[PDB]
Amino acid sequence: LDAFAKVVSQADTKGEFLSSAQLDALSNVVKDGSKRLDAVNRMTSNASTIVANAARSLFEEQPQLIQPGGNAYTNRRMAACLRDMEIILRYVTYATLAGDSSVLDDRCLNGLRETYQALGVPGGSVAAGVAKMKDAAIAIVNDPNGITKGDCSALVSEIASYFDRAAAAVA
Amino acid sequence: LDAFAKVVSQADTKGEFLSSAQLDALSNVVKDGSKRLDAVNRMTSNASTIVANAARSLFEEQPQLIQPGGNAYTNRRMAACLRDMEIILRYVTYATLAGDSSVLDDRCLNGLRETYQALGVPGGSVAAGVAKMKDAAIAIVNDPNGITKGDCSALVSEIASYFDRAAAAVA
Ligand SMILES: *[C@@H](C)[C@H]1/C(=C/c2[nH]c(/C=C3N=C(/C=C4\NC(=O)C(CC)=C4C)C(C)=C\3CCC(=O)O)c(CCC(=O)O)c2C)NC(=O)[C@@H]1C
Ligand SMILES: *[C@@H](C)[C@H]1/C(=C/c2[nH]c(/C=C3N=C(/C=C4\NC(=O)C(CC)=C4C)C(C)=C\3CCC(=O)O)c(CCC(=O)O)c2C)NC(=O)[C@@H]1C
Ligand SMILES: *[C@H](C)[C@H]1/C(=C/c2[nH]c(/C=C3N=C(/C=C4\NC(=O)C(CC)=C4C)C(C)=C\3CCC(=O)O)c(CCC(=O)O)c2C)NC(=O)[C@@H]1C
Ligand SMILES: *[C@H](C)[C@H]1/C(=C/c2[nH]c(/C=C3N=C(/C=C4\NC(=O)C(CC)=C4C)C(C)=C\3CCC(=O)O)c(CCC(=O)O)c2C)NC(=O)[C@@H]1C
Repeated sequence: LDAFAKVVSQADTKGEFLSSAQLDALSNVVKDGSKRLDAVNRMTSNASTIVANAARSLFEEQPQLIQPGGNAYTNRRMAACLRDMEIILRYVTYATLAGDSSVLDDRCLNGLRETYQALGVPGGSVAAGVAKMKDAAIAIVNDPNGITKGDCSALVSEIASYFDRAAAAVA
Repeated sequence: LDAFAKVVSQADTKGEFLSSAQLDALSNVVKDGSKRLDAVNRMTSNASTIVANAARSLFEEQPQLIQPGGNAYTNRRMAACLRDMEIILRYVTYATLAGDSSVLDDRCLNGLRETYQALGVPGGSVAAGVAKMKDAAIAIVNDPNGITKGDCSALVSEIASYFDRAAAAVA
């Protein structure tokens, strides 16, 4: 409704009906909103798979994490690791829904590096796990089956930026 | 983006991903936006037909308006009458696009009765012309050909309210 009211102001200033350009512009706002909801829906609905695929890739790459002495050794520690990735993924979907990183920053990333240091969690391995969630999430967002075909590339880039910001915040 | 950010706040307060209810709610916001744009597009694109159909119905019903002594007698007066209906229709599409009557009131309806009195234009006949534009506009908005089938009844009621407000403002 924000973009619609601004277009009214512009048309009224001209004293004209909406132009074809203004109608296509507003139509693209509605299309972008719908694509954004598909991305949030696909990431939300598949949240456990995104977490599991990333964790599997991280542990296979960094087996020390789940060998004796590792920070994610024993299932109890492993489970808390999966829970952390779920939390970060949750705030990435919030950012995707809102179109900005304000909640992701204020509620999740601000001070998170310092929580991990208080705990001895290796933030650089959290960053790798977040970057792997990114790739799993994007493969799910970009799957063309089950959805109206179209371009989601700008949205996928924006989603990648949220994952990269979260990873860089904890490294 | 306004409704999306509010949903984020609610989900974060719960500490959860978006629920299916919140996703359906936001999906209906995008659907309603698209339907609203169809209504504005259909009324804008057919503006001349909406004006002409209403004027034809008004003049046939009130022939004195275009007989000698009438306020819309001679084509010059007739043309200014059609131009007035076009203006009011324009601000009704602004209200439909914005979802409220704030611009329609402030820019079009406020003081319009007093302009017509300064001119001797019979406001009650303007009101009849506006009410006939309403019926022509709604028949165009509600036509099911050329568009995805669905319910537009709440939108059509809101559009009728804008036309009725404009008519009642000049009667
Ligand atoms: C990018 C992520 C992928 C993709 C997205 C895409 N979707 C559309 C169309 C729509 N998506 C929705 C969203 C919903 N409908 C519902 O019922 C719900 C709740 C379960 C949601 C979240 C809607 C309403 C539409 C419009 C109707 C439709 O189904 O088509 C498009 C087309 C947008 C456009 O017109 O340009 C796109 C691109 N499609 C891809 O190919 C990407 C993989
Ligand atoms: C009520 C007025 C009538 C009606 C509306 C209706 N439309 C949809 C679907 C869509 N309408 C649009 C709008 C545009 N697409 C463009 O390219 C442009 C610029 C020319 C505009 C303004 C869009 C993007 C959609 C979604 C994709 C599609 O074409 O379907 C619906 C379905 C909404 C829903 O999912 O519930 C409806 C109901 N349909 C009727 O039957 C009324 C007569
Ligand atoms: C997984 C990729 C890595 C991993 C994680 C890990 N975390 C813990 C414990 C905690 N994680 C948090 C994180 C948060 N709390 C919040 O409120 C938010 C945002 C809103 C975040 C991101 C916290 C507070 C804790 C401590 C309390 C709790 O566990 O609930 C562990 C257990 C630590 C231990 O020594 O047992 C682990 C293992 N560890 C790895 O090695 C992976 C790289
Ligand atoms: C048509 C249904 C009725 C009709 C109309 C009529 N109007 C005029 C002249 C004017 N109409 C306006 C109205 C507006 N100016 C604005 O800025 C706005 C909103 C932004 C409105 C609604 C104005 C200012 C005028 C005077 C200046 C001008 O004509 O541009 C006439 C001509 C009056 C005359 O005596 O020649 C007519 C006929 N008359 C009817 O009988 C219909 C019921």
